[PDB]
Amino acid sequence: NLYQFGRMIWNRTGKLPILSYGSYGCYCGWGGQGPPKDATDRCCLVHDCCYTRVGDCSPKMTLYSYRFENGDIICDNKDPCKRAVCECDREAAICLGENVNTYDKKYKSYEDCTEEVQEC
Ligand SMILES: [Ca+2]
Repeated sequence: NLYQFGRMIWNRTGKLPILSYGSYGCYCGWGGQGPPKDATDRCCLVHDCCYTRVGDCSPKMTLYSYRFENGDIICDNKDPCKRAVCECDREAAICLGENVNTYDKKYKSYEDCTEEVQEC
């Protein structure tokens, strides 16, 4: 579910999940189109594409099992659905943490999201 994803993002980036990424770039908020404004934004793109492939399961509500192991986030689910959903949030969380350095709050105020549907 979104709460767990939120926890992850906070652990990796150290920022309040929704008020720093809730409306960032063209893909972090809800929906999404146009070119990624930046690395962080690109992270949110990939996550979106990740969610589409995970149709069967309910990406935003699916409760999965995840644990920390020496700092690392590990998805330990036997259910292919809950596991896949977990990996989608894990990946995103780590991608946002590796680009927190180029995070610019100006991307939640200024956005140029064209009509082109990106590559998944
Ligand atoms: Ca989105």
